[PDB]
Amino acid sequence: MLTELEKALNSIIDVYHKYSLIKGNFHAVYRDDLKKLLETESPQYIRKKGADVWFKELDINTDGAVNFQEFLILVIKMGVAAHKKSHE
Amino acid sequence: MLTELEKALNSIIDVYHKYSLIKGNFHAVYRDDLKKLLETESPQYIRKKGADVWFKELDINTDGAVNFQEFLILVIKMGVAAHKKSHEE
Amino acid sequence: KMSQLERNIETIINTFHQYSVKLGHPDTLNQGEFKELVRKDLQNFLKKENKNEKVIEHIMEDLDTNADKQLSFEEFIMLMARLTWASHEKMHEGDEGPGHHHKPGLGE
Amino acid sequence: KMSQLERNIETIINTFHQYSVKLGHPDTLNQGEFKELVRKDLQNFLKKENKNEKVIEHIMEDLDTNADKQLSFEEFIMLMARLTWASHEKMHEGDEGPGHHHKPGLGEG
Ligand SMILES: [Ca+2]
Ligand SMILES: [Ca+2]
Ligand SMILES: [Ca+2]
Ligand SMILES: [Ca+2]
Ligand SMILES: [Mn+2]
Ligand SMILES: [Mn+2]
Ligand code: NA
Ligand code: NA
Ligand code: NA
Ligand code: NA
Repeated sequence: MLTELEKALNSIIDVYHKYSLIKGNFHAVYRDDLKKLLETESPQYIRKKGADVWFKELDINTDGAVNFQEFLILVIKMGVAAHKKSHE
Repeated sequence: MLTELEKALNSIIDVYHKYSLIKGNFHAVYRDDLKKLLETESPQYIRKKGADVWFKELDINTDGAVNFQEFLILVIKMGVAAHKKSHEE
Repeated sequence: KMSQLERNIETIINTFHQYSVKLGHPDTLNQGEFKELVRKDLQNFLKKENKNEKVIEHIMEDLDTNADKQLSFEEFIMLMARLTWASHEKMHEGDEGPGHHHKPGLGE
Repeated sequence: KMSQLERNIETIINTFHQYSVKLGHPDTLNQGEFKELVRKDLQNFLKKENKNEKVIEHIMEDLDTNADKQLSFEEFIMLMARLTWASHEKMHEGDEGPGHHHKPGLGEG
């Protein structure tokens, strides 16, 4: 049986695929898919930046999609921001 | 013997460690180290972004340094930028 | 409310915090505490690495960006990203297709 | 006048290009040309995967982010980054320290 920490990491994989499996490439979250992801999965202070601004930031190779490695950038940034805000 | 392409990829690893092994953590390029890296390894159309701007973009976990995977963001962006410009005359 | 992703991130944060808050600086881990987190909460994902204390020590030295012998949360979350990556890679190891399918991930 | 990094990136670009100009769109790789690049210029890094035509097909499908059965340079360079990462990982495989040392990388080299 996996630990609670381990299950969280695997659940993060599952979160990505709820959006990446909608259409096209199975490991591609397109710009409209990222908007859906952000509206659904992220807090207001993360969505505040804007879906288009996040997409530009996450799409490192500018191929028009967010793959899993690029998605982990967003997870890292959310994690740091959330730890920062649970500090106060 | 590795191919020319494979040697290019291992040489990218070598390039990172020329700056990461300067001081501190062996897989950490600090803000001054990155400024050194950008000035020595990249063309002006990359450097024109600003060393401080690049650092903020590459330091994804904001821990004060660029590790190897963060460095590869810069490599990818340089590769895409270079391929783009070589399609412009 | 709170989404799946937010809950997941909270788990990471709360698991770190339970160790970090005990001694010294309340938001950093020292070497023994890092080793404890790894031994307990990553006992499957890092099963083989756990068998060798020097490997675990090298992992910590690697993550310790500012080289102060402590792990901040910012330094620690890189480890979480790497294991999430490794687990997804394991899910697709030797993937031949067609279509999308996940094998078991890390520790499975 | 070119830095070491600039040269390495030039090598990736020119290796891609040598195959992308042959047929179809001059700046994308079709499956045939992708398989050729991998079997030739990645014969060591992807030696295990080169045994299997199916695996190379799946790698391309994964990389083909806009799902048009061809690889742009933008799509392709993710494979380059992954292999560079994997090579460095291999250099540190089972690293116990102390200090910083590299073992041989991918394709042992
Ligand atoms: Ca992308
Ligand atoms: Ca960093
Ligand atoms: Ca530290
Ligand atoms: Ca494509
Ligand atoms: Mn997947
Ligand atoms: Mn190294
Ligand atoms: Na998709
Ligand atoms: Na360093
Ligand atoms: Na502490
Ligand atoms: Na072509």
